[PDB]
Amino acid sequence: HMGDVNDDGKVNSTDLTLLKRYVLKAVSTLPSSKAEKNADVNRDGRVNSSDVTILSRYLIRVIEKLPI
Amino acid sequence: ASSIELKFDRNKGEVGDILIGTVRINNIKNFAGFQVNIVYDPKVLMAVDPETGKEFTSSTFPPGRTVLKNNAYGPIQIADNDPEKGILNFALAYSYIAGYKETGVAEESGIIAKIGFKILQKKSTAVKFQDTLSMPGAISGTQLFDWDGEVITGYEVIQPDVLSL
Amino acid sequence: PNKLTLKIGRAEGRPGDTVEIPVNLYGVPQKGIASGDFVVSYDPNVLEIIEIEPGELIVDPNPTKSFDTAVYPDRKMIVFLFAEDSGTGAYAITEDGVFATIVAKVKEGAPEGFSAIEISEFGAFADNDLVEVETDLINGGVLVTNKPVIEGYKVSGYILPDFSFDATVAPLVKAGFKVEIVGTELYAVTDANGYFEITGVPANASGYTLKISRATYLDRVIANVVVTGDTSVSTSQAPIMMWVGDIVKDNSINLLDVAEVIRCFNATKGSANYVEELDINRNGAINMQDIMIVHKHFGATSSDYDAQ
Ligand SMILES: [Ca+2]
Ligand SMILES: [Ca+2]
Ligand SMILES: [Ca+2]
Ligand SMILES: [Ca+2]
Repeated sequence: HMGDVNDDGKVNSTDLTLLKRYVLKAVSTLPSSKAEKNADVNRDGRVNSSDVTILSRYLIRVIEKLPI
Repeated sequence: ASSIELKFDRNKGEVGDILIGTVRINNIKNFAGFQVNIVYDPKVLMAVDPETGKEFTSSTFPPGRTVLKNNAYGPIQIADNDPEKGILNFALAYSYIAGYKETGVAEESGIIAKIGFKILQKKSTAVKFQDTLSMPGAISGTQLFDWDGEVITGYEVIQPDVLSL
Repeated sequence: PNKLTLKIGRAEGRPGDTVEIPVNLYGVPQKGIASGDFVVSYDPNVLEIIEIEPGELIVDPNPTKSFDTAVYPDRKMIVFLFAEDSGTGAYAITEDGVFATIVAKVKEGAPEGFSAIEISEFGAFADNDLVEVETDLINGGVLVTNKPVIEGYKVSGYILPDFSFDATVAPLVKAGFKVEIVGTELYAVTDANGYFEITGVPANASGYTLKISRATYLDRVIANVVVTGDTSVSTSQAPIMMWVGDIVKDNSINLLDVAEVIRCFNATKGSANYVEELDINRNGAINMQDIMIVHKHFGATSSDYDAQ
């Protein structure tokens, strides 16, 4: 489920905030193995401020489909 | 009754004689002013102060009156004659008509003017009160006022009889 | 209740007007709100969204970093996103209040009526531990009225020249009194019925002062006109009287004044000596009857009027 950063079966503002905190390393860990995968929204291997921007823009619906 | 009247003293006379027209008001209620317009034939008559025989000019104001002489109310005189065309036109009024009214006693009957007409010819001639463009709404060249500053109506205008030979 | 509540406000304007609809957060927990998202729907045929200002509730020194919106008029929607951007919980919402202000123009051809702005989709709100928080939703919208809203109150009344005149001429003698509110730049001029109305008068319960003025007229001062809403100073059957005859403006009616009329004595409409304002009663000539009008208030000064 591309984007479900906290793995609760929804993609919402809660994911984006957790992600911001993860990328900062202000929370040490995402809740699961799938989570980490969900977090990499541009399927580019790394999880960082780009995912954050992408997720941010998908939530605003400026981007139609995620995985890109 | 209630009227403004122009009477003459003599029915006839000789070239160089001075006929005395008298203008008077009878029972005008709360009378405080007036303006009149008299006409005559200048080729037959000459408007003339009946006491000095001097010819009337544009600004000559007729003497004689026995009303509106109470200086506590500020009388004013205005003459606008045109003797070259046989027109006499003059006015008189109290200024402070209030103080006048404030006292109750109205001046309702008396003489307002005395005009001399110096005979210039033995022709038969008339002198009339008469309407003028200068006095719209006036009654036959006459407008009378009360101590409210309002024009007065419903009085008779009594013209003098024709002057013969 | 004491639970979290998202509320679209309400507003009203005429078509063409710009209006602000607030969006409120009520019931914000001690722990703080760190994130929310939702869609709001509206009628683009009635409202045109100008922009969405982030609320006072958004406390990031650069609120746009934490708060975002996308307007989609063809989809008839506005998406709202809030994700506290500090990444340390420092910019969590911690008070009840305004979360965002929708700024909209009511389109010029909009129908009268109430246009709904409704929360149409909902994502989540979550506290500063990132635990989602049950939320209650309340719609709102804009009331499109054709009622004209005002700069305030209407001061009005009737003025009458104190002297006789022919009906046919009343239109002239009755129009042209300027009533002005002293100390301000507000005035009005009477119409052919002697009626004036000053509009847009700021409330003042201390009272204003009115100054009525017109060429040839004795200026009049009405004091202590308290305004607590629309005010009528006088009525047609009982107008404010104006005295004529202050021809040489000095606030006294006297010889100097009468003198001016006499200088034009017996002149008629078209005559050279003629001067309309001196034909006091507009009967076509200047004569003793005009002067007699003036004599009505011979000796008078402004102070001579009544205070009421
Ligand atoms: Ca989620
Ligand atoms: Ca990435
Ligand atoms: Ca004056
Ligand atoms: Ca007149």
